[PDB]
Amino acid sequence: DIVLTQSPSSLAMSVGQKVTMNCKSSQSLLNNNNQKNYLAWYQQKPGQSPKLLVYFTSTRESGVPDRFIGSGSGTDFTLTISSVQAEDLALYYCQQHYTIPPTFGGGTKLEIKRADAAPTVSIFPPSSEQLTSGGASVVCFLNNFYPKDINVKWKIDGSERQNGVLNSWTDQDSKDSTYSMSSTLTLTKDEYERHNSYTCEATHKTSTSPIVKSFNR
Amino acid sequence: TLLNGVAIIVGTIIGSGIFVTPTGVLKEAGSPGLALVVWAACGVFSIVGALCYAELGTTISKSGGDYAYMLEVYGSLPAFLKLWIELLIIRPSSQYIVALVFATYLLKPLFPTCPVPEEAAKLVACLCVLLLTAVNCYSVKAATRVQDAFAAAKLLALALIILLGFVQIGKGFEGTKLDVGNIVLALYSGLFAYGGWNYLNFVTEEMINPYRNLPLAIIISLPIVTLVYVLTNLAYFTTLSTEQMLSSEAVAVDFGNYHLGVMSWIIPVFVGLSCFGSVNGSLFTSSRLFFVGSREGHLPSILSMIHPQLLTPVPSLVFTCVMTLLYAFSKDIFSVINFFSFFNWLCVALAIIGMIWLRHRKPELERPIKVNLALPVFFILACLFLIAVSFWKTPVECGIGFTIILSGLPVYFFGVWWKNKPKWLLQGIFSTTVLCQKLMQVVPQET
Amino acid sequence: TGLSKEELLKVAGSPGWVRTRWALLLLFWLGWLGMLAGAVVIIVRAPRCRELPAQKWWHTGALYRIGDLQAFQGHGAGNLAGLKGRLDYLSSLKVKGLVLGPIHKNQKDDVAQTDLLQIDPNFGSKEDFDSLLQSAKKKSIRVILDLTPNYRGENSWFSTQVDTVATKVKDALEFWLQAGVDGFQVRDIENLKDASSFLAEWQNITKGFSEDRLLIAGTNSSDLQQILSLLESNKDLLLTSSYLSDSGSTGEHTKSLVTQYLNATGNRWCSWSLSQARLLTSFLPAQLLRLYQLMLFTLPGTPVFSYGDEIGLDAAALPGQPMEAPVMLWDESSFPDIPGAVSANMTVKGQSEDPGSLLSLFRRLSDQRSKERSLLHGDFHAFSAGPGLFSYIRHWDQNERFLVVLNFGDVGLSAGLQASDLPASASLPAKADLLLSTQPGREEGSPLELERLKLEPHEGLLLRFPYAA
Amino acid sequence: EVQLQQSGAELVKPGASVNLSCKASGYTFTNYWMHWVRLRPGQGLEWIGEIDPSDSYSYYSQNFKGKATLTVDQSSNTAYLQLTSLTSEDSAVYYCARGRQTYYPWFPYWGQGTLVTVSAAKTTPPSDYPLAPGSAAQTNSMVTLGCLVKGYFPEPVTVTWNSGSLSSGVHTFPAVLQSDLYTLSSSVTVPSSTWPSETVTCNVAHPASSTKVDKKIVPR
Ligand SMILES: *[C@@H]1O[C@H](CO)[C@@H](O)[C@H](O)[C@H]1NC(C)=O
Ligand SMILES: *[C@@H]1O[C@H](CO)[C@@H](O)[C@H](O)[C@H]1NC(C)=O
Ligand SMILES: *[C@@H]1O[C@H](CO)[C@@H](O)[C@H](O)[C@H]1NC(C)=O
Ligand SMILES: *[C@@H]1O[C@H](CO)[C@@H](O)[C@H](O)[C@H]1NC(C)=O
Repeated sequence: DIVLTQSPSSLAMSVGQKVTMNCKSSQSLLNNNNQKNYLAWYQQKPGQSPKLLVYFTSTRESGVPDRFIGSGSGTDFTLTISSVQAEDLALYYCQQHYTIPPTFGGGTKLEIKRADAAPTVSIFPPSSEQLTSGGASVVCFLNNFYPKDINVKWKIDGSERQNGVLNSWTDQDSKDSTYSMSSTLTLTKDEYERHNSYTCEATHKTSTSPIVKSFNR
Repeated sequence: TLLNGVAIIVGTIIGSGIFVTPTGVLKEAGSPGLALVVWAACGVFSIVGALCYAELGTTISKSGGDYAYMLEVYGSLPAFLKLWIELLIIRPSSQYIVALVFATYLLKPLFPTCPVPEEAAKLVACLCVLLLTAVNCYSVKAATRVQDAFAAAKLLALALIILLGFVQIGKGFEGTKLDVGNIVLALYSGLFAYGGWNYLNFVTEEMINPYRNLPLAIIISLPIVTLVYVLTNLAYFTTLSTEQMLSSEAVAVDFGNYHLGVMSWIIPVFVGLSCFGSVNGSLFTSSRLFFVGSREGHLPSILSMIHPQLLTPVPSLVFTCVMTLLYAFSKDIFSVINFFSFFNWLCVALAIIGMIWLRHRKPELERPIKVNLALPVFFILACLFLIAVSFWKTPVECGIGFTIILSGLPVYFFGVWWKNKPKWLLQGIFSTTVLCQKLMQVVPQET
Repeated sequence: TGLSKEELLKVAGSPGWVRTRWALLLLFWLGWLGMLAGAVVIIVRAPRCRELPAQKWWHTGALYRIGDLQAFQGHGAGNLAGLKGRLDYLSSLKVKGLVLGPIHKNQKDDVAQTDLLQIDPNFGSKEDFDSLLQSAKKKSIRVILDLTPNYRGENSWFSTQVDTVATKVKDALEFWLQAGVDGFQVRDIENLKDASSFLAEWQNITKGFSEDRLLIAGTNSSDLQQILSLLESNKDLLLTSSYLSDSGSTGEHTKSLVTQYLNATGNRWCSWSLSQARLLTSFLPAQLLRLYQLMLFTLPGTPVFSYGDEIGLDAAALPGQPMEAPVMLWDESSFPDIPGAVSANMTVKGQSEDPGSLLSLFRRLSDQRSKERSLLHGDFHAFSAGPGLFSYIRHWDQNERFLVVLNFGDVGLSAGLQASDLPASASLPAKADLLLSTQPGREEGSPLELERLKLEPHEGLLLRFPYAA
Repeated sequence: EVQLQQSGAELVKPGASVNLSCKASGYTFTNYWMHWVRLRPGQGLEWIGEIDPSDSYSYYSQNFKGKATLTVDQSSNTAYLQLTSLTSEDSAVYYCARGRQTYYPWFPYWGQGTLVTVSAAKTTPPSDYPLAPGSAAQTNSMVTLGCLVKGYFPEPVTVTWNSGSLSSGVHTFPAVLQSDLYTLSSSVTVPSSTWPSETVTCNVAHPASSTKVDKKIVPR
């Protein structure tokens, strides 16, 4: 089969700027008889299906904004976005259609750069219903920050906790280009009973000092 | 007289291979023009071969064929390896090939278009070899009459093809392959039809008296054979397409089906009978080698023996026969022709090399015929050319054949050279021998 | 050595060895009659050969039409004695046939001054015609003559008094058969009133002369039903038509046009052709010309080409010349009216040398269709081998079997043949010998793995494979 | 409109077969071939094969030949991909796609994917636990609310707030897998006037065990 190398794997760029994906095929996809080049680009936004952008290297599909320009021939092919919008963060895949079965690139993750912002930090005491289970889960939400890099300290009556802590980041929000992150600590009921004061504190590159939230049961 | 000598040698050389091998040379030469040139080249090679055998057949003169010469030139192991090759490769494979052409032609009118079923061709080949083994065991007085008759059918079928070819012209080319590899397999296929001269050519010296007249019988006769072979191929090429002649295992039946209308009762019958004659001939004339090979002490004593009420050499026939019947395990007729040809020409190489080494080692040994050295020094190289190409053009056939040759070295040591002394072994050999003697009712010949 | 005669004559004690040797001698004849019975069983239960159909000469390979003697030659040499010169080319094409576009004395739209029997003297004399026709016989090219009456006019049968025109033909066929032509073409039969009846009469006249002569009708039609109606009453008529012409212009319809027509006619004889007169390149775009020549040489039936199909001649490529009759390009001289416009690769001379050329494909295929019993009159089984592919096997009872694989769609396949639902008699092998491809860069002669084969866009393949019992 | 749709989720015990199904609408179903494409996590799209609804011929990539099996049902415009011998590394999302031209492979129309998880661990309905700020909640102008979803299986659980009405300012964090059960949490922010005054619910929904639950976020 044909193989399509794609690069770069990540392309972090700022709103308004021009950007370029490269796709590189292990054979030519020019059809000599017809003088067009068989390639397509699909955008796949987080949590949705692939959408076709261009095919035969350049032909925009209907319902595609005219900022997507595809170009190239032979084996060097490029999808370019003339002026990136916040709505454009996605993985982009190139596909050949010069043979069936077709084959695809491993895809370029476009990411957005914005002015850095500190997290809104909130902490939630365990749900009174959950306390029936013999366990309890304490949850700390860090909302609407940039960039992605962050860390969290859990403190419990002042003692630092590093067992049974979990984290999950959102994909970057297409309206505002911010990340958000959830942090979770799970306890037995008797482990939540024996200690009084629970603290979540978050260190992010926008502040020297950590941001703090806490509660006393 | 010389004119009646030629009528003995031409009828000896013409054989049955001419009904197999047109398809063989055409498959390898690609297109008719080069096939006719190969037929001529095989003629010319046979002229050079025959005159070298006119020399060996009058200088050494010992009876029994090539083995009788090997006893003088080499003795010992190489003499046994000639006998072993000739009884396990050459005389079996050339019988099976002619028994199988018999079978395909006898069957082909039941299968006019589609190829005749191999499982039936091989049974009918075997039914022919067994029936003619039984007839040679029951009566030399009968099997001689069976040889006397069908020599007529050989020439009748072959002349009929030519006269039909002439009326085809009366009413009425490129050489598309040229690989040295293939042209050696074309030469093997074409040379097979001439393959009589190394066995029997000396017979004519018992009726053509002057030693210089034996070369004249050769030099007149082998152009006559070459003419007949070229004319029969022209009879096919003026009637049939290349794309027909490569499709049919029995090409003269295709030609007979075109011209005759009465086709079933003519070419299948007359060619069939010629091959029934040629299988019979190869059985009848086999005994000579067993008698000689056991008299000169290379071959087990039982294979000398004869059934005294009928004077027929029963254990030699039954061994000949069962070797022929094992070639039913081979795949394809041109596989076996390649196999036969390799060892046949490798044996002729050892003979003619031998003749020059003997002319060097023992000069002026009273030779009634002495050919110009310029003939053998081309001919030896021609034998080597065929062999040397064939090692790599057809490896697997040579591999199993050299496996047969190397399996001769144990039985040479055990049977002849080491002379293993244990009395239990000798009584076992004796017990095995008398069992066969009692079970076939056979006795030694008069020493 | 061993036990001697003088001992053995008393060791043969009758209760042992004599009874034993009787038993073995009977066992041999019992066993050999066993092997005779074995062989006779095999010969009785082995499958018998299908009989060959008796094939008319036009089954045995391509016809070839010469609509204007002048345009095929260049002027001055545009006469029948000129044509007598060219048959060595035609013999190179292996064309079992010829069709000389009308040579009779026609005056444009004049019913009375037109004769179908006297030749138009521009082309020579009957003494030339016979000289040609005898040469063609000598070289195994049968010759058909085209008798369509008003061939210099607009409407080929004239507008009026059609029964007099049919009467001209009825007389003409007899004369020219007596002169020794092998058959007749007539054209434009949609412009002939009561067409089917006149074809029936003329066919009767022709076959009533001899069984080895034919009438090739031809119509401008592309309607399957109209065609099937002309072929209903007449059963050994070749009827060329525009039916395959409307191909979809990336081949897409062809699998279906072809297999509907075979099905509808009930697998009788056919004549495949993109038209009654015009060139392949009048209809095909030039990427398909190789692909259609691979197909026209391998469907059941007698293919028909116009002159220069074998070189991909095109009326448009050298402007000004009529689409009726483009000048055939033998060598770079051949169209001197705009010198330097002819490239070498456009000409017979320029192709004849090159194994990649169109004419090297035509010559090669023409061989196969005229020699191989399977292409000559085998059965035909289409099957679904792949997304674009029109794919089908030609076979006959036990001879070589030929699989054709035409990739009509513009996208290559990358994952083999993957045959659904082959007839159980005709199953595909694991591997098969590439006899030729429409494209360069293939290992011709070599066996291919059908489950891992790779067709390029528009690559057609001809694979050859042996039988299985 | 052209619209392909598919079931949301399937669980498969290793080695077993599965049927994934794709119902077309909005076009003449026999005119266009149907393709199946898969997306292994973090490893790029891969195309299985395609099927022609007009005669059930189907053509497959070398990697799937005999492992997959496409059929079709012209009476409902449905295409079906059977998959067989499924290993853990055949866990993926499977997408049904339609061509533009009749069988040529570029894919303007895709169904929303069927998430196929291959695991011996059993289906486990979710436990939902609402999160409210507690102390000093109303001291700020905007207030965050949350919904922990715990110990559920398989992967796809959906959250929307107030039946999709609060589609603005929602963050739902990817699921974390623990002891062969998933954990996920969802969050929303509203005016401090709204939350004690109005209904707020996480409308948690789980395709693979049919449970739908609307926990109200009540103050401590
Ligand atoms: C036409 O020929 C057929 C025989 O092929 C015959 O039955 C029929 O009567 C003929 N009719 C005429 C009018 O010649
Ligand atoms: C065929 O002939 C008919 C009748 O004259 C005419 O109406 C029609 O347009 C023609 N079609 C073509 C393709 O020549
Ligand atoms: C055409 O082919 C189909 C194939 O199933 C067959 O059923 C039908 O009888 C054939 N003939 C006609 C005239 O439709
Ligand atoms: C023939 O050669 C010319 C000149 O190089 C080239 O432009 C053209 O594409 C070739 N093919 C044909 C059919 O003209």
